[PDB]
Amino acid sequence: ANPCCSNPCQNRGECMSTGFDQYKCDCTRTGFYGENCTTPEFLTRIKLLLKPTPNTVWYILTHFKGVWNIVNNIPFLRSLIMKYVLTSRSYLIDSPPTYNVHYGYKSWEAFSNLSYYTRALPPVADDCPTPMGVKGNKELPDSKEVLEKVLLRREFIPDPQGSNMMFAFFAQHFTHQFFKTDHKRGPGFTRGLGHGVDLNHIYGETLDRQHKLRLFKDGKLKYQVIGGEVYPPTVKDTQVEMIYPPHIPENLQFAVGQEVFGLVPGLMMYATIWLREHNRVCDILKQEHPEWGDEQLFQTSRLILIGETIKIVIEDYVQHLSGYHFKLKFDPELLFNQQFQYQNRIASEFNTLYHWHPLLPDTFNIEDQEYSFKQFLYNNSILLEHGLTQFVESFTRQIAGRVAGGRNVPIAVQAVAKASIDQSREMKYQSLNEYRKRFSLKPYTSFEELTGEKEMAAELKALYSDIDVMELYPALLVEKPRPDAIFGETMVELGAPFSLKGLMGNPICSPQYWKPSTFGGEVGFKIINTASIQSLICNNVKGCPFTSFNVQ
Amino acid sequence: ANPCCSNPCQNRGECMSTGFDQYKCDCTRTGFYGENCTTPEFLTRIKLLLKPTPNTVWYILTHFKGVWNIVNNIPFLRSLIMKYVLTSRSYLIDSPPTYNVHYGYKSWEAFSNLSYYTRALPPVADDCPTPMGVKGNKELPDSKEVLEKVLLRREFIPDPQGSNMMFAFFAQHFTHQFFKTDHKRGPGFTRGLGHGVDLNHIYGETLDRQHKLRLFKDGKLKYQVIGGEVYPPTVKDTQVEMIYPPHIPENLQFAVGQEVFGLVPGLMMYATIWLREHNRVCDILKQEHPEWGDEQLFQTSRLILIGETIKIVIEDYVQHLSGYHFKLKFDPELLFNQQFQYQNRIASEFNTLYHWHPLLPDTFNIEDQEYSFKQFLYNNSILLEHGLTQFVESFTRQIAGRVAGGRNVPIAVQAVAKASIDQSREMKYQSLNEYRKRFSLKPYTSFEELTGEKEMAAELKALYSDIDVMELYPALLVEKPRPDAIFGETMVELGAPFSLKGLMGNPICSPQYWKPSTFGGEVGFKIINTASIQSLICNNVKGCPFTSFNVQ
Ligand SMILES: *[C@@H]1O[C@H](CO)[C@@H](O[C@@H]2O[C@H](CO)[C@@H](O)[C@H](O)[C@H]2NC(C)=O)[C@H](O)[C@H]1NC(C)=O
Ligand SMILES: *[C@@H]1O[C@H](CO)[C@@H](O[C@@H]2O[C@H](CO)[C@@H](O)[C@H](O)[C@H]2NC(C)=O)[C@H](O)[C@H]1NC(C)=O
Ligand SMILES: CCCCCCCCO[C@@H]1O[C@H](CO)[C@@H](O)[C@H](O)[C@H]1O
Ligand SMILES: CCCCCCCCO[C@@H]1O[C@H](CO)[C@@H](O)[C@H](O)[C@H]1O
Ligand SMILES: CCCCCCCCO[C@@H]1O[C@H](CO)[C@@H](O)[C@H](O)[C@H]1O
Ligand SMILES: *[C@@H]1O[C@H](CO)[C@@H](O)[C@H](O)[C@H]1NC(C)=O
Ligand SMILES: *[C@@H]1O[C@H](CO)[C@@H](O)[C@H](O)[C@H]1NC(C)=O
Ligand SMILES: *[C@@H]1O[C@H](CO)[C@@H](O)[C@H](O)[C@H]1NC(C)=O
Ligand SMILES: *[C@@H]1O[C@H](CO)[C@@H](O)[C@H](O)[C@H]1NC(C)=O
Repeated sequence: ANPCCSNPCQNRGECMSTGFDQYKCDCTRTGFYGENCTTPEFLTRIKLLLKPTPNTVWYILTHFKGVWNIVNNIPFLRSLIMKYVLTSRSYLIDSPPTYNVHYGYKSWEAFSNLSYYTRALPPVADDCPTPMGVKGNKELPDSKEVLEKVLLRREFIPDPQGSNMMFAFFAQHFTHQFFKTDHKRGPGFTRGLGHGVDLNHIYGETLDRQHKLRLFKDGKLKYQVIGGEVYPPTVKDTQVEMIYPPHIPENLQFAVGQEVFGLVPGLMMYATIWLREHNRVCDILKQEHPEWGDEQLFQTSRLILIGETIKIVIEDYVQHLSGYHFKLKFDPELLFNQQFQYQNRIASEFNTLYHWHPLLPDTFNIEDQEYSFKQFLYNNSILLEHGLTQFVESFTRQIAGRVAGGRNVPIAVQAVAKASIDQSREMKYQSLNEYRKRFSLKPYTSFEELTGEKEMAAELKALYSDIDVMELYPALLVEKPRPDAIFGETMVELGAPFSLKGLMGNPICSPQYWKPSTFGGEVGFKIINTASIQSLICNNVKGCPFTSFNVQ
Repeated sequence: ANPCCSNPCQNRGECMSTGFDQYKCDCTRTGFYGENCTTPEFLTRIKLLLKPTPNTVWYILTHFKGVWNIVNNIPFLRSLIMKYVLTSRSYLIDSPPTYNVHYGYKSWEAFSNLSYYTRALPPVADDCPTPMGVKGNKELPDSKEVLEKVLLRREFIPDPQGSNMMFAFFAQHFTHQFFKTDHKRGPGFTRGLGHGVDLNHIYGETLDRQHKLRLFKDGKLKYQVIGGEVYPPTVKDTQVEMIYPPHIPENLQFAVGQEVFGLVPGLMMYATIWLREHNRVCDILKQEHPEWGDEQLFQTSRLILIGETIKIVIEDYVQHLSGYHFKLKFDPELLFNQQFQYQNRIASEFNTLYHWHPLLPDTFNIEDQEYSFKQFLYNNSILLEHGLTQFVESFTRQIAGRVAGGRNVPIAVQAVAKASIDQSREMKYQSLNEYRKRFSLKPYTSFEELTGEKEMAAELKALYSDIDVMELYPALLVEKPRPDAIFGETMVELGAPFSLKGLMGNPICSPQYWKPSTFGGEVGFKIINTASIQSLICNNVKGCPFTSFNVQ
């Protein structure tokens, strides 16, 4: 019934009903006008014929290694490039946020209520004839069918970019501070009221949880010593709630910021690393400031670790999966003369695209042993023995799965992968081609153009019938990968704007915060600005083992 | 004890202890360097010699009624001027926010915890030898003494700027939506988690309260008809929490968004007027959108009313107290090519300076009658007896009291005045001159320069002893007023930045929100862009009585 169900407004113009069967497009500040915001203005037609495709820009970024070697060694040139990639990725994101799962129009409820994941595209209205608006059948194809035919793993397909388990667990650990779905309320709801990098997965979301985790001495986090090694404290000791099956012994019920980090030893490994890092920074800050009390030591350390995180995420993590020869750089100052909002709201689609299930291996290989999922889940005794030591060394060695390309979702987590599809439909996501348009990408004209092959393309065409009906999440895992890349075009071009917004939108990146006294002076500032995944491990893991997000 | 107790860093530089008896100033981006950030750079002294005193600018704005008459009638010129007053006032505010009552250093707790008022200047550390840091005696002068000698009203001093009771009650009504002090936690905390103009004083702070105030038909708020007039619903009907003395009859316990608006008929006057305006906009939207449902009518009306409020506050309210001949303008588009953060955190000092108790008259004059405080408080039967039209007419006529100039706080609210002083101290406010320096004002060299006279100055000198120990709140009420103005220099130069940040920081002012379709189309958009306190009253008060913020 809703006349806006067909999504008739193009180029990010907004649709509004004006009658029971009539609509209007608001073309304000789109660069276009006309009934559907499709006829371009003069300056717009100039930009459109000058803006290179994302695949072209990707090509330039991933080739000419010698040229980028010169550029990377020229500070003013490097900063200039990093500035551009920052600003253009940012303008793609609505900030302050607009829609959520219950509001396909701007409202104060949608803006103010921090319990919602925001939304990059409004939901399809409930009174639309089809799930995607007006196209397709009354029901989307059977999600079991999609899952089994084009997503499930026959045999392991390794990432050609060489991502390892250090990367995969880092991705899970890091993003689980802002992907905290409130399952009581629904998939479109979050428990992460910070909506970004606040390290609540280390420090707890609430003050009460934080204080239970605190030592209240020298700014430090509580911990225990097992075999001369430092590990998180137990549930019995701190009384903080953790999720654990009942058969788990008390001495292994480790207590950390995120309640669910006890379920994967890979998570607990990073939880331990960061706990050691915080207490390390406390020691440094106490050395510099003997006059400081516990509270200032703790807070400043936390601000420093927030900095380290953002540093490591941009210059190691995002650097690795980008495949760029250009050396990405964390430098807040690059935005000081730019128009930029120091705020973020985490989008539901950013949650959805991050369901990187095919990253997981068939078995978790730690030195001699090869563990199954059942052996690996809720099992921290694995962590203890092999250690922080062998865990880093082993996870650095083991290859991870390719995400795009199709048919690489491990069978164990098929329930989780089906859930991703079903919840996307529950939240009334628009089609793949809609999101591609929302992010300045050309819509696919066939399933073959999407997959880059024929077998899976034919399978999808039988299921969905029309390419404009194809859903975002399955397309992300079945999309044609870039040449020897882990990802297709859609994943990168959606993920990068969301990610950099989250990273740079942090208050510590704002001019009033980005100065040495915020971090206890030059020494604390230095810890931020020289952070790396390697130094993170080196300072806190015994023996300083080598590490990387890629297989050696 | 603390080496930063004497506030050694000048020009917004940040002090940090580097030992038990050593400090360091972070002079980053201040334009100054050196130990205390006092020796300027080249561009600094240029600007310093080019930037005129606030009194110079105030003089130019409040003179040449004939020249401004031309400027105002030239759209591009007015826009250009308004842009300048907007950008410059805004840059004075820290955004994202920094300190609060418990944190004299940047911390994630201070940033993320919305229950705090923020603070333009950090508190004086608890271990400092004197209340203001280093200067003065161990004890501030007796607040009762300060109160009775330079604050209490002898005889009513009328505002020479002509502010009426429509102004005073609007000021109390409008600001109580973001000055919602949570006295259970302390004076440094707030219940207004939206930290701005969200109209929670009409719609309720929480969702369940909003729903109790809602009719769930045509987007409208619940109401009742008494005589033949529309009034807010009862507590009995809506079951919402209001604050009433136990002797107030059930048919007079009106239910509104703000729980305390039932205690002052002037507040209930505005609550009624805005309730009518919401339901009126619902009728307009429903006419334009017969296809819309209750929820979208409510949300869109709330967005429009948020717009009307900001429009009126800038072009009528702030316009009136500025005294400017230049016609201020509400136009979000002015900031679209400017660096500006669409966010805001209510500052404690903004709350403090906004306690304009001397605005209150000796009696409340409504047509025939003249009511004392005891008769006026809690007495909505007065509002029913006289009606909205008589209220508006009477309050438009009645002059309000002068705020600066000293000795004009009525004896009834002397308890409130003392709490202002007392709570500023509890919250460890820095001295008046520290706040003047914070806001680019020259520090007062003597009590005589502060007051502009001799008697009060002498009393103040015997009480505080040193001018650099003078407190902010009494200084504001005692400060020498501008010629025929309601305020002195400090009130205006502190108040304008906080105010315009709150007004323009609102998300509806952002380019993503500021378009017709946000407000249900061109018709809804016109309601915002043509709003005035006059039109508000004319549309919603029987007979369309004349109104203004100044005595006719
Ligand atoms: C944000 O919105 C959600 C969804 O409307 C609110 O959660 C509802 O709260 C009411 C209480 O008034 C309950 O009756 C509902 O069952 C809740 N629904 C869900 C899905 O949880 C939530 O209260 C809102 N948050 C704020 C701060 O207003
Ligand atoms: C914001 O800060 C206040 C002040 O610390 C927090 O309130 C305290 O909460 C603890 C429990 O965690 C109580 O024991 C204290 O009595 C509270 N103090 C006051 C003054 O209320 C509050 O929890 C914080 N809010 C959030 C959302 O973190
Ligand atoms: C040419 C090498 C430096 C260019 C760095 C560009 C970084 C990514 O830039 C992206 O390009 C996309 C395609 O044009 C656009 O869709 C995005 O808006 C933009 O963020
Ligand atoms: C000259 C008429 C146009 C100028 C309008 C300026 C409106 C108020 O301008 C203010 O002036 C103050 C005094 O310098 C400064 O402290 C503030 O930064 C600035 O906003
Ligand atoms: C109605 C006035 C009540 C408050 C005044 C009580 C405190 C007395 O205070 C005195 O008041 C004198 C008369 O104004 C002044 O001349 C003195 O400067 C002042 O100290
Ligand atoms: C606008 O879009 C609608 C739906 O996509 C279509 O029916 C209509 O013809 C379009 N109008 C123009 C002028 O392109
Ligand atoms: C947990 O790991 C240990 C190895 O340390 C293994 O022996 C044990 O069987 C595992 N637990 C489960 C339930 O599989
Ligand atoms: C810096 O400030 C402190 C305290 O205000 C003062 O004692 C000191 O002399 C100042 N030093 C300089 C170089 O101005
Ligand atoms: C309230 O005002 C009415 C006038 O309408 C008056 O009759 C009544 O006495 C007042 N009540 C109090 C408690 O002053």
